[PDB]
Amino acid sequence: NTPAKLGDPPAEIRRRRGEVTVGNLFRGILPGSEVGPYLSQYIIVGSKQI
Amino acid sequence: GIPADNLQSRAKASFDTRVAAAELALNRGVVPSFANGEELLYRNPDPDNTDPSFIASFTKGLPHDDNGAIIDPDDFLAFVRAINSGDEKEIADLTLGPARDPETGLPIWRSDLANSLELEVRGWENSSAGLTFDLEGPDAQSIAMPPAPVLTSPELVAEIAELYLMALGREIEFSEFDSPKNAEYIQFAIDQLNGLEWFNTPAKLGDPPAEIRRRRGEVTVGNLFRGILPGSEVGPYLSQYIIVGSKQIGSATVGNKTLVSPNAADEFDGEIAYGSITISQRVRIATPGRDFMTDLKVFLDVQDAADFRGFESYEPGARLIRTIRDLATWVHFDALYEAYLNACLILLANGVPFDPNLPFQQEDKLDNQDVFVNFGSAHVLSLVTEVATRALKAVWYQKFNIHRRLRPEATGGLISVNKIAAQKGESIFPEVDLAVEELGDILEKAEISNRKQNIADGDPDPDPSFLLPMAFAEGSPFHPSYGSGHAVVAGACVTILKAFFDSGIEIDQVFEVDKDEDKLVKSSFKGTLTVAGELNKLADNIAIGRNMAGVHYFSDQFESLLLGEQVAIGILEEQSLTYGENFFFNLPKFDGTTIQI
Amino acid sequence: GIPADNLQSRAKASFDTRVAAAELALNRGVVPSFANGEELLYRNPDPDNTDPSFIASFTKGLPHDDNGAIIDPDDFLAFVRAINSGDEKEIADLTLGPARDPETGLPIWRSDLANSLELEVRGWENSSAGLTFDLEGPDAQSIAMPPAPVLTSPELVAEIAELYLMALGREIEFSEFDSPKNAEYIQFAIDQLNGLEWFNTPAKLGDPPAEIRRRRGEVTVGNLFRGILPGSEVGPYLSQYIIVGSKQIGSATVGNKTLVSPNAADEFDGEIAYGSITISQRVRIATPGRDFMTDLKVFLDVQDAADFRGFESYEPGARLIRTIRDLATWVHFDALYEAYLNACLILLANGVPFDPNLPFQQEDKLDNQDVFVNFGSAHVLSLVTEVATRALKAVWYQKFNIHRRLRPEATGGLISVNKIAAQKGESIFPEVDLAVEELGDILEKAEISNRKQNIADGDPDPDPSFLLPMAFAEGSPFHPSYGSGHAVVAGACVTILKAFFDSGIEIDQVFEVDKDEDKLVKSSFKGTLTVAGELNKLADNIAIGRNMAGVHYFSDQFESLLLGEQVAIGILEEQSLTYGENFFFNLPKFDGTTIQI
Amino acid sequence: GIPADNLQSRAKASFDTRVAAAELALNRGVVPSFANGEELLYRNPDPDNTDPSFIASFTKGLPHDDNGAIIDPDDFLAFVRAINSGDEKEIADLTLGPARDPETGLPIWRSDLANSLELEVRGWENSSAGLTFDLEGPDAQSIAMPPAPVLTSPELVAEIAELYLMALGREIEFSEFDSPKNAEYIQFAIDQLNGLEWFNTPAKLGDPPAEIRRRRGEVTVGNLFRGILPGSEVGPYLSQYIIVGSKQIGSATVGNKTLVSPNAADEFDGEIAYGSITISQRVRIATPGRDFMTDLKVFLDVQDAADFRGFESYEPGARLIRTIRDLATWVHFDALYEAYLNACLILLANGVPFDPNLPFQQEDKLDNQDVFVNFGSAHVLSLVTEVATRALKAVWYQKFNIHRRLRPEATGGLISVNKIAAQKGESIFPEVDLAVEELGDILEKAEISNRKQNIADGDPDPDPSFLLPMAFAEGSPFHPSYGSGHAVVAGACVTILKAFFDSGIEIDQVFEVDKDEDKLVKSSFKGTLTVAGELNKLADNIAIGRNMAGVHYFSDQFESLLLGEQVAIGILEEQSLTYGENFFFNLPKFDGTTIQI
Amino acid sequence: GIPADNLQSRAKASFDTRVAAAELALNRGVVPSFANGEELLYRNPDPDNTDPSFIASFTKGLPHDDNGAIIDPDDFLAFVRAINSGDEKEIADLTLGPA
Ligand SMILES: [Ca+2]
Ligand SMILES: [Ca+2]
Ligand SMILES: [Ca+2]
Ligand code: NA
Ligand code: NA
Ligand code: NA
Ligand code: NA
Ligand code: NA
Ligand code: NA
Ligand code: NA
Ligand code: NA
Repeated sequence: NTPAKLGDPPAEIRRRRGEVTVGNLFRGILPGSEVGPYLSQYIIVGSKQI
Repeated sequence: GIPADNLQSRAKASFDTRVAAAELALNRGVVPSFANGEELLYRNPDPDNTDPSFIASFTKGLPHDDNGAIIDPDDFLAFVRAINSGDEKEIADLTLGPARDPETGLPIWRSDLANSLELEVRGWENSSAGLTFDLEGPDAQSIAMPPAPVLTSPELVAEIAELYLMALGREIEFSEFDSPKNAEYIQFAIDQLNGLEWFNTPAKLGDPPAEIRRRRGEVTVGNLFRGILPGSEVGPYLSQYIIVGSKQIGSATVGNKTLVSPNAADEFDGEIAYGSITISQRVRIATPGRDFMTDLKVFLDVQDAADFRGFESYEPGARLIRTIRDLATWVHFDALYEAYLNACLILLANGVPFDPNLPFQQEDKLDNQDVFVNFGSAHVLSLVTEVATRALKAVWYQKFNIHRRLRPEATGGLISVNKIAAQKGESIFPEVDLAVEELGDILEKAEISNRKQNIADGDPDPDPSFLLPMAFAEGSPFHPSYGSGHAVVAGACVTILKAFFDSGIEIDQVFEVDKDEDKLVKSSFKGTLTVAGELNKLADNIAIGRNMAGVHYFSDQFESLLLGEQVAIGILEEQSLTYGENFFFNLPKFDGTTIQI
Repeated sequence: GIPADNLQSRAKASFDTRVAAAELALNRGVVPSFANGEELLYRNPDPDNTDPSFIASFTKGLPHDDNGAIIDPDDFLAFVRAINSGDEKEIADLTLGPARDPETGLPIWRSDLANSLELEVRGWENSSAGLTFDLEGPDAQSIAMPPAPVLTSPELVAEIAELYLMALGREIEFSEFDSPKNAEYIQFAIDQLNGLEWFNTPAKLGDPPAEIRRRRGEVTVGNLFRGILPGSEVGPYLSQYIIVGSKQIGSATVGNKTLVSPNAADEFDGEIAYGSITISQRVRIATPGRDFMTDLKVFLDVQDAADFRGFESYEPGARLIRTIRDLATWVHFDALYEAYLNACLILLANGVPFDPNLPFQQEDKLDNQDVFVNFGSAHVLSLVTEVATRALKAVWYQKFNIHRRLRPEATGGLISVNKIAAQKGESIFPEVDLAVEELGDILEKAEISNRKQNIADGDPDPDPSFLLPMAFAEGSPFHPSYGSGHAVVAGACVTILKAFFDSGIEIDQVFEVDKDEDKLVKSSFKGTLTVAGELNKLADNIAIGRNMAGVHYFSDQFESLLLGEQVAIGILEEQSLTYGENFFFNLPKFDGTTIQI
Repeated sequence: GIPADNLQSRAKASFDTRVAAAELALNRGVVPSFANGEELLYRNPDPDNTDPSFIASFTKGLPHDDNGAIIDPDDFLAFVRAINSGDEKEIADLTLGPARDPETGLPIWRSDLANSLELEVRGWENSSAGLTFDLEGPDAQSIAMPPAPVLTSPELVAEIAELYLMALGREIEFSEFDSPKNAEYIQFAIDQLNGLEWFNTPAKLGDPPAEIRRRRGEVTVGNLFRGILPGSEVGPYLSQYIIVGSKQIGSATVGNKTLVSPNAADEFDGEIAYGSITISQRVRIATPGRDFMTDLKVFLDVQDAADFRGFESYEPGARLIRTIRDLATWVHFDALYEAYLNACLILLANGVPFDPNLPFQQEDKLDNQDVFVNFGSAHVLSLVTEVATRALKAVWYQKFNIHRRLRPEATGGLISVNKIAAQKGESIFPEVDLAVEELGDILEKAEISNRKQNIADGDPDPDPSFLLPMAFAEGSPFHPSYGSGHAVVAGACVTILKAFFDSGIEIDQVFEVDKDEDKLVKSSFKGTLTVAGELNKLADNIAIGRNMAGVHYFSDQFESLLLGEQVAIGILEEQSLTYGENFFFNLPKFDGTTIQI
Repeated sequence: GIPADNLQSRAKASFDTRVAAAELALNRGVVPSFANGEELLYRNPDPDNTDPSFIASFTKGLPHDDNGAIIDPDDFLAFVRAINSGDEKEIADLTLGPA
């Protein structure tokens, strides 16, 4: 609920998280993780078949 | 075949070990040092003139005019050449001091005092030590201190304000910082500093990272005149290690029996057991209220190399450090690593355990091995002292070869000359206009204090003087302000001690100096202090002691502490190749993180 | 084209400098160390046995039989393997101390005293520090000490005789060596030693050159219990630097004016100015007449690792070193380089000039240069202390990896057991038959002294004991006799100070401790002492102090002094590559010649 | 001094370790690769022509005439130049495919089918990967495969005979090799092969050692279409690891308690526990009886780069490998190391112990150490997969840069064209006269089979065709026959698994696929199989699967298995320098001996 | 003459490639790793005790008291030594599990 402050370790600044929402609850912060469904397509979909 | 390594002769293994340490040091790479830009920024104000004035550079020793500016820019440019060359003849060819009398050969001073003493000049102290190599640790020139604050900066205005407040506060007793008798002055100091941008406004995104790290916020009685190393701002001002004695010979546990020294009480009266003899923590007592270089002519003489060393008066006897001035006296003459060797002696006498990540630290029934030469008392005693000269070489490079920052006395001189001229509608040293504009209340107190000093010194009707009063008759040493020899050595030595000892050990009883007598009293502090915290505080005490004497600014000290820590870390890393045992030093660093070496 | 050299980056120049120093050290070459042949010479006397006895080797800590011989030769052979390996597990696997009680886990001692204290064992002190490399100076293993005297030799009989005479003389005051009240004992000591071949017959052509150099002649009151370094045998027994204080803060010459410290008299009352605080030369006072390990059961327990450290009692207060015992106490607990750092602090406070072959030592009006980091106070303060651990590594290699000589207490134990058995017509430890045969008069005095001690310690009717009385409850440190940590550090540190200071400077006023009070008196000595002479004497004082405590022999100390001098010389040589200036250290060596480095 | 080695920085130790591995690889030396001599032996039959024909070289993709000989020898010579250069422009400049239509830009094919699909060309697959270096393992070019069999050799006649019998046997179920309904065909195959000199006559003294090692003897039902690695010829045709599932999550022993997965039966129905999900052993079902490239025009189009990839049809669903064709389908699309990763996952799920010569494999109460990153599951999972691409580079060098052997389809094409011409009294491709002469009975069955295929494909009255029917619409990959990507990877990967696991562990229950249903049944085999044997069998299964598809000959596969084993061994050897622990891999090699690495 | 490079044997080119990759990795330099300072910060709360508690360190496997703090600090200190050594005997000598 409070942002990092100038002078904090750069590693903390990069990984600090802000307001929790249903859309980000229990998610990671890599780019792409916070958009669309929680689970990656690659852990639920199958593939084109022979 | 089974992969293997091979033995070689001992002599080749020793050679290869030393080369591998040199290679480790080389492989760290090097970084440049950047100065703040002032040296060629400020120009001679004379219209017909194309020279820098060098007014923000250390020029102590070169001949100055009546305003404190050097007379001939070539004198400083030659000094810079000699600094980078180190050649003895080139050094001997410099101009040092003012014109001399043909008949006596003596310097002709401005002040009746210097002329009556027939003072000679003193010279620069190892102006090229920054060129010296070392067999161990980071090379002097491989590391850097960041640019010093500029004269026009909020940071410098804040620093010089602080130094005047320390000077005018020299008779304040540490144990009485928060006492009613000092409330008016202490609150004036707090309020004045809180009225300055550096302290009342935060750094902004984009400011230099070094500024962000060292910038200070709201001034309080709890942080007034303190450092910022972790531990310094908790509990009493003075480190335990600069006022307490130690356990004494005869106090021991022998199996199930406790023996008590017949001299046990000496521990609580400032006696460190020093082998079978003692060190007393009691400091010599400089004459209270007597400051120096409060007269412009005497000040200029000192700027022109007049050797006032040894001119102070003292009271009989000695006492545990009592006033701000006493900490200034402590750091006037201390022998290199003295504070930290003394802390080390206390830790050893009191049986504080070594870092438990070193070998052989278990009870001997388990490891069959006690420690002495390596990982024991003799080891730390050598290592804490040996780092000092390596740290000095590095800070000397920053002092003379890179930054050449003017000492606080010289800044005070610019402020005084500026203010005096402004009162007559003339602009001299506009570079310090902001400090003059913002520090009026402090400068008025300085003026009154200086007039009293100048009357004491035998001047029936002194000219107005806003000079920064010096605790020492000669003012600063004969070397530049940035960084500090004291502070770099503090940083290196306390790094060693924190690494070598179990520096998470908590202090059992906390003491302060008594308000009424020359003795120790139990502190009313009700938290926990650690060895590491108190070692940091000790470094801050010796470093700020220089500030309280009038000879360094806050930034000199803190940046020098960081430089010294780097030197000691690098020595430990290189030495790690020399041992067969499986171990490391755990070092809690000044930044709050730990490195395992 | 004109021949030239070329510049390279600072980082490469630093690397190349460190490599060049390593190459200089490598190019010195190395020498082997030779032991005296005893380790496999002496055999277990039991007829059905093919083991060495190791009786002349240091075996403190390994379990001994009722005669003081180790029980199991494998315990010593494993200890030797561990010394050469350094491996922590292998060290932890050794046998230390006697059988332990199944219920309590505690060692079962022979003596009621050790059992009543429930003493635990103490372990070897860095038994493999001789394997450690160093970033500077000669590698620990590159240099040598010559073979130690053998038990059957005239030299050893002389050494052990001297140590018993020192032990029985512990209450004699240095100031009263020539006083009528001491004439009987002093003349007995002199006559006894003069009755021994070592002192009354010269070396012969063909004898080892090391024996020739260290052999002593006629014993006199003027040389009794002294060392042989040049300077030690002239003037008072104790070096000025271990009894006098220094010039104090406030005494100074400022131009044409002389200021006098309000504390000036502290100089003559044993206070060294230590920066702005002080060191007291006054030593803690061990209980007069109380010696240790005079009972065989307690002695054997100590031989079996019983940790008696800290068991001594003291009188209240402190005094300038007064008796032989006081010098023993001084060296019981001194901190590494303490004596020499203290001498350095005296020389600095008193303004003794540095070696005039260093740069920048002229008046600054001539050279424009004062000294601090290099060639000044900070330089010597680090250099004097840093050499200590390098000297210790070298002597540790000789102690553990090469010679493993038994400590004097162990020799006294052989003598006592031998004599007691001989009185009952049995031969035990015939190796010390010559000492027993020649030292009858001294051993009779020891017997009487030991009976009194043993009665005082609570045994109403003690068995006869001819043990060498120890000044310390634990006797020697937990490391071998040859050489000495104290003496190697003395040799290295005083080498530094002699080189760094102008050590031809003559002493102005010579003091001694007063016969009647705890104060200094002007000596009646009429000749001239020099700084170098008094630094040598200081080294000999610390070194012989160990002998007077019962823990080293003459040869251990003298050969260790020479080893330390080599270490310090080598460090100076290697460091000489790091400086740009044109200079050298002039060093007057212990052999009377001078080396310029 | 005591001989020693020395430490250096970790970064230098890492560098030196990598260099030492490179030096170990360099110190193995290199061996040349010799081709069989055919490339310049066979000549264009045109009298006025001085060119080689390249008929026994891989020329798939270059334009061929109506007999399957390349039209322009320069096209192959340029392709060889491009193979040795690797330059992308030079590759792009080659001729690929036949003349193209001006208006559409499309290749003009011979067959109505290829034209109706408007097929484009496909290109060579990394024709210069044999130039690629690798950070680990033997360089691609440092090792060799021996010369391939020549078209005129007994070995080749035997190989091609076998491939036609496999093609015509594609619908036979493994479980039914010995069944009455298959007796006529199975006995025909056995008798035909036993009628060939390669199998019915032994090698003779003086023959190449590589021929002696790989030569096969009497064909039996028990060895028909099997490999010769040790273990392949015992028990059921298919390795356990390509039909059985594994222990499932939920089955476990916790102390004295046994837990049973609720899905435990999945183990015996072809489900491998793959982490917490599953792999099914059931393979997709290519349309039974449908083969490809049985028409000369379609065959030539494929020889001219027509991209038929993806043209096959399948039945719905999946089944445990049932027929010869199913094993061909399995190897049509398998992902690199898939078979061996799957075997590894079975071994891990089933708890098969690691090689007991690795560290830490004891119960943790004894060694305090479990395994994962090194010497455990993660280690083998990376190592088994990483060897694949290193093995591929080496076999690609043999494929393209050294041997360029024609794929079996091309040999079948020479045989068909020869036989058709001979029936009209013309001699074409006399190089394959011996195969034509000796394989009449097999070729007659192929003719009948091909007519049926060609009718099914829509040609009501097809020309006679003796082409080798392909399991895959596109026939071989776009790279030469000798060696095999599948087989070299099999050799490398199973070498890793045999070394990493305790591959002497015996298989408890042996399964086969049921004759009547899509399920596993207990085998009636009596005898013992081991993990190593079944891993060898798995390698032989994947390798022969390519033969059964029509795309490799026996010699390609066996010689590739040996090459891959060398690659994996070399990687293990070089990696052995990276670990501190004391251990080795025990590897049972394909030749029956064991190497400890 | 025209500037050129030169060929060498394949085996030397392979060696030189692998050395060049090692040199590339070496030339990246290295950085230290800093821990958070807790390991020697937190102390055993017992008044007569000068040991760290190691309560914020991973000590799974070492014997713990009824509160979850390790019983003997030497067990964690030995574990740390074994971690830095890798020697199998030293690892086997640790204390693992309860009495
Ligand atoms: Ca221990
Ligand atoms: Ca000078
Ligand atoms: Ca295990
Ligand atoms: Na301690
Ligand atoms: Na710590
Ligand atoms: Na505590
Ligand atoms: Na014997
Ligand atoms: Na001093
Ligand atoms: Na001298
Ligand atoms: Na699995
Ligand atoms: Na195996």
